[PDB]
Amino acid sequence: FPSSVQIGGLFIRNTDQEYTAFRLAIFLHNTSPNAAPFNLVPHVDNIETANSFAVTNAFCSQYSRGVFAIFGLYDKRSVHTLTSFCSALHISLITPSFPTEGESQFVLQLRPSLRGALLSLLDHYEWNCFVFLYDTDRGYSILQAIMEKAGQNGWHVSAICVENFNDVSYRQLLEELDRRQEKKFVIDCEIERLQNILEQIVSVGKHVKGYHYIIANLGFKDISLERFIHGGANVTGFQLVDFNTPMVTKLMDRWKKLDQREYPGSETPPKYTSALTYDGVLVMAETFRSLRRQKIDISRRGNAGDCLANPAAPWGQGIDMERTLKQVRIQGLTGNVQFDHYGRRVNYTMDVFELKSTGPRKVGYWNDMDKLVLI
Amino acid sequence: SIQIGGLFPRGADQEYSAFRVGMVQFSTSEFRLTPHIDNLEVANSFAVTNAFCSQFSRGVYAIFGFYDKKSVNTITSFCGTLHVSFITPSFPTDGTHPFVIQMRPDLKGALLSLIEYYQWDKFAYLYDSDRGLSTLQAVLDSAAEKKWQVTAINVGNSLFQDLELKKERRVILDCERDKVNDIVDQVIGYHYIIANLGFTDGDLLKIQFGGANVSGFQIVDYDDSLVSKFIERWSTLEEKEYPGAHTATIKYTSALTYDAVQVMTEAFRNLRKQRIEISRGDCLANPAVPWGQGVEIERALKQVQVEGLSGNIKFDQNGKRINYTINIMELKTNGPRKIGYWSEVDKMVVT
Ligand SMILES: *[C@@H]1O[C@H](CO)[C@@H](O)[C@H](O)[C@H]1NC(C)=O
Ligand SMILES: *[C@@H]1O[C@H](CO)[C@@H](O)[C@H](O)[C@H]1NC(C)=O
Repeated sequence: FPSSVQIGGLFIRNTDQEYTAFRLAIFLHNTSPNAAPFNLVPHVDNIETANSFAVTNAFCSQYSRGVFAIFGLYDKRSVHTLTSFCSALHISLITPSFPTEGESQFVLQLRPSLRGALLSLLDHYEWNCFVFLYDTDRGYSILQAIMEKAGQNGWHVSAICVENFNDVSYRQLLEELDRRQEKKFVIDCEIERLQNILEQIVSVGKHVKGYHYIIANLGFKDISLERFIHGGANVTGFQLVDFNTPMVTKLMDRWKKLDQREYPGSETPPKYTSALTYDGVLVMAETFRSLRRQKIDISRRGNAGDCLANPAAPWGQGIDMERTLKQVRIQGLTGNVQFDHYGRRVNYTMDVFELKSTGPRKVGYWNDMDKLVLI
Repeated sequence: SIQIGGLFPRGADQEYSAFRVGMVQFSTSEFRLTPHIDNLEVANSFAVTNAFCSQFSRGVYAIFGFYDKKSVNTITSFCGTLHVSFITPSFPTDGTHPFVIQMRPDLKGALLSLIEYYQWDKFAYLYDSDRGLSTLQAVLDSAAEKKWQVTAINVGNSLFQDLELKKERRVILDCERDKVNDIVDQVIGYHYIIANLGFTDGDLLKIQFGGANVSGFQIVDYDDSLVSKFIERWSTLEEKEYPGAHTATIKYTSALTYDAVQVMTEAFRNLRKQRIEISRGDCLANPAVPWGQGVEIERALKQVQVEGLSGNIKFDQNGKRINYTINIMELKTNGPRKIGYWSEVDKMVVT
């Protein structure tokens, strides 16, 4: 089998730390002594503002260099082009980006859904009347789950899409929800928008005893929550990456010693997306390893490597690449990593964290099969 | 003579018949307008990208076509980056996107205005994950503002018994048309608002509803001269020769296709009358180099103002219809009748 294995890396705007985590996972693999060995050789494009034109260029450039798989990120503007070219051409996508519920061939989604976790929490707290503040940046899957469970179980929901809100609109909205005696909230937003809302909640003085916030994010620990600690509003969230396992700790010993100029973003600990990104590299490694144990000499000679070729010429061995990827089962910074036939994370787990005066404390954890098991 | 692209869905036979008839109607010999057709699954971004790229390669000056929610970014990004104008009857994007000429009127404001007209505060909203959730967001945002009690069930990938216990008397249907029939059945007194622009476009009347009230919207007004004149030709075309023709009606998307042809054609007559010449392709070139006369074509398209099957046709600077009328319709025992209109400045109007 060959000494190198060729992959794509496709990163978007504001992904320094993720790219750091990708470069490290590939460096340590390429220099590991651990006991059919190979070097991972990346071909990288960072496309700034992510849009279908830029994502097709990057893809086609990487498809023409002979990559067998592409580690890639997307947003709502590029997800469908990138998944659609991958599934057309039989190149697999390994991605930390937001999951979709429908409908994935050739796409391997490291990021687990927050849907199940989020709905079991609303049950436990017995939430009837609440506001759902959201944006469409990671799709509509959460919003549908919520408005269906409102209909199914007879709740009341104030569901507002906060995309394109300026800062008064938040205060104006929080004022109007003040007058309706609205105290309980689920917020489900992209991180930059979350931080802003949290500032706005504070300005209004709604960060105190009485008020409740469930934050649909996978890195509760990375949210700066000082004024809510003091104010005394009850705030709950999730945390995928469990720092006290020895696998994460081992990584953190390295991460702490990294040179900040080589590896920007290593000055703070890894966000859930950075941790997924390293896990992605470990999944690509395990998969090539298992293909060699299966005795399949995958290559992309002398296939044309033009992505707009008519007739479309899918990669014949792409099928085995895909099938093996979806059977992977290994441990990573995000805990046990495996997937189902449709490529989505399964048998995964994440901690539940509650904000108290001591700071954020683990009150339990949620696993997709066992559901919520409290402490 | 001007070559253009056409991107049709493979099941879109009536609309291609309306396109062919428009080409004949709107020609004069002063330039040949000459279509290049591709048929394809418009849900597939890879296929749509290929088709766009074949077209750019040959030298289309504009492209007529379609998209759905999975391919809308392919189109708007490629057209936006390369400065190729796209004219379409597909669902209009929320935001602004240069080089996109949206033939289809926005339905939301008229929908919202109609709910306020009937004074509904409780209502059930049945919606479709396959078509996109753009309108459901608008109504949920308005319900939060106006303290409406909106019970919102997905029926697009029984719901019968949940309707009863929750007990919602009004219903808004924002689904594919085939499903509309099935859902009335489960329930068989009630009130229905059909959330689309062709209330009379397929099955209706004796759907049936059991004598319920039905409201809906129509952009094509068969009392107009142009429309009844058009239908006199359409209704007598040979169906073997023009599939989906030889009928008393036309689907709204087919009417917008025929209107498209007029707008493209008028935009190019404007450039000749103003003496602006246009001449003379790689999708993946780097850096991207948009063709230089594209801006002039876009500007001419948005400056078009004509009448056609969908009423007054005019665009703002972001390619969205303005100054349109949507007729408000009810199903009377006699037949679908026009109880009024939502106009683009005056909102809902009786008589
Ligand atoms: C889930 O993972 C656990 C280890 O965390 C393991 O014991 C169990 O077999 C897994 N369940 C599956 C694959 O169904
Ligand atoms: C709006 O439409 C009417 C005809 O329907 C026309 O009289 C009016 O002038 C139009 N507005 C314009 C051209 O700004």
